[PDB]
Amino acid sequence: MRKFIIVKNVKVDGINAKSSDITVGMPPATTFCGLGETMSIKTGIVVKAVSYGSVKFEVRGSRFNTSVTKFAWQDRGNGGKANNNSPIQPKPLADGVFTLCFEVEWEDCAEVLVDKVTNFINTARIAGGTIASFNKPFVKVAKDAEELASVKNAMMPCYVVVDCGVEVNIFEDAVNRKLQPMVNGYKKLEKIVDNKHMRDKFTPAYLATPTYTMIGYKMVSNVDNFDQALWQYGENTKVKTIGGIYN
Amino acid sequence: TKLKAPAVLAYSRKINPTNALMFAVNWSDRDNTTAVMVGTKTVAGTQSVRGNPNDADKGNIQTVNFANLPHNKNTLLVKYNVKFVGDVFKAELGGGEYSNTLQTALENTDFGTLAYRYVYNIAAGRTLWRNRVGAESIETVITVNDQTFTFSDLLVNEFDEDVDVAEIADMVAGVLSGEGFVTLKVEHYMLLGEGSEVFPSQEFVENSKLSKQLFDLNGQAAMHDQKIGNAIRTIDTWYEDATTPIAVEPYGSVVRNGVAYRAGNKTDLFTLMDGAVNGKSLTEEDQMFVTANLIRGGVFGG
Amino acid sequence: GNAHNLISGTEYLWEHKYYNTFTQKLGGSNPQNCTHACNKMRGGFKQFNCTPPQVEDNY
DNA sequence: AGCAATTTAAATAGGGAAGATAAGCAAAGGGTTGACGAAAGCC
DNA sequence: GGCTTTCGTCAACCCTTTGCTTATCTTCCCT
Repeated sequence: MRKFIIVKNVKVDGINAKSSDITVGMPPATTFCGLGETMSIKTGIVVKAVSYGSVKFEVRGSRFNTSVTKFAWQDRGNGGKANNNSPIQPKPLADGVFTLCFEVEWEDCAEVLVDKVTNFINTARIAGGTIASFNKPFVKVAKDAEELASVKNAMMPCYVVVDCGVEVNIFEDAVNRKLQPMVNGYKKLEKIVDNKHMRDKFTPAYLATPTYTMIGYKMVSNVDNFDQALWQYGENTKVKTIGGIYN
Repeated sequence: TKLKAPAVLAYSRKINPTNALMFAVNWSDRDNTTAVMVGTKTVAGTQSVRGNPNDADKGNIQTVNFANLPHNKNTLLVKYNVKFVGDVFKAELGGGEYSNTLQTALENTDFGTLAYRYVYNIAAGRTLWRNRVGAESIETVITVNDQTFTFSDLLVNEFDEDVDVAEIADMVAGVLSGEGFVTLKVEHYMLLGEGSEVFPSQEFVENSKLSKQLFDLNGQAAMHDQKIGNAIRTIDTWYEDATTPIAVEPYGSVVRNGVAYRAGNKTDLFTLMDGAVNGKSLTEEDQMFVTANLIRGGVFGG
Repeated sequence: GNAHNLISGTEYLWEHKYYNTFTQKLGGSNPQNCTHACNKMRGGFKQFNCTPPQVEDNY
């Protein structure tokens, strides 16, 4: 027995489009799983999965180059060079209207759940982008599978993410089978021995290289199983769909 | 030391006619100006294509735009406004120095009989292309700055001497020799006959069900301004072995006859322009042809 | 970021004519202070254009 | 002061012409966006 | 003894010019 809260038409601008070194565009499912665990921390409603779809999404720039951001002189000790233009590190920006659907388990009324999600989203930040606007979130429940599809079709219109898996690698199949690659998680390289320059000193830290899976965009109504669009934190330091690989 | 023509050298049209609207009047009450509508008819016949003696009898249905005089009016009226513009050697896209040396190579061109041939082509009714074939008389009325001129019988092939064409051509050549402009409001009255068929200009349409599609201004039969202007500039009797006046072209070229009368005999416009800018003294007819091209207009470069 | 992904992806997606991509010069004006691959491949690295399909508003 | 009838059938066919052309110029700029290494005054 | 400023150091390309998908609709039935 499943419960969901849907925030439709989440207009967000200033999204850090740099998903990884080789992916620029839509934020991956690690971003929205991070947003889900962020509310698990601030609001206390513990979130299993998030199904996110893109209503609108434009990467700022041309069709072959992204619009770089005019950097500001914010480091310490480079005064004197501040009159000249700051050097640009690559961070593409994008705008996106999203539709989010969080699997939550809740025991109180739907009004306080909607208010808690609204108070989170008013202080949230989708992929480094300020949430410009969002409709009032609404609670829908998936008692059975037809009710699961009711929740699924309540995200209309949006293009959700379905996992199609890795055959050999990322570049090969992106040309061959023409699917989109995105960060489904990370791979740990080395333990980090210096916790002085970090957010926490006690949380263990690892250098990571983003693993990618290959995904497709399908409209939420054309997705047969809603579990193939709900991304959640898998126990391989990755994220994964509940329904597995989309067929 | 040859003065090469710039690639960007272009002259504008300095004889600008309007679209010649075609009305129907009687020969008596020419103020009863009723407009000739283009109708559309579909006509059955046979296909008689040169290389098809098999489709010969099968049949041929064609949708053609037609325009006719109404059966209560025997006179076609053609109304348009020629606009002779001066400043004829300032190329609006050309270089300064090449157009200046072409201007000071062509200051002594006889503009008088150039203007006479233009106004004669207006007055004899060459702007009526097929609308003159079959006509008891052709009356051309030209209003030139509050001065009405009347023209009854002028053979179009040769430029006969008369005082009214010369009178209009006086200020037309005064415009073409210097600054300013002159407007010629032309009204043609062809006594075609009761219910006679008139000939407007035809448009080119590529993927259309109409076999022939005439030019229509809000449904009214009309001639294209380029056809009227071609009939203005049909003054060239100065090419090699000239028998009839042809349109002034940079190559002396006509499309229907499939021959260029000035290509391959070093009498084309570009060779005489390079001669004018390099000290070759031009003849009077040769200067007049080059200046007629300069007021026809065109880009001459490369 | 994986360096093999950047270099081999740029070489392969230029080789296999995959033009659903962005191109970014990493080091800036003079990328030799960044990285030897940024120093030599001055034309920019190929990354995937990860834009999703849009929803047409008029429907 | 509303009442206005029902069915029945709507033409078979033959044709939709090809031949021509579809300009040549000349332009299309760069200006900022550099991090390590190394002298070298300065707390 | 670092420390912060400014000047000197080290380079060199082969590019390509839209789809990715493509929207949430009536049979029984009796009241």
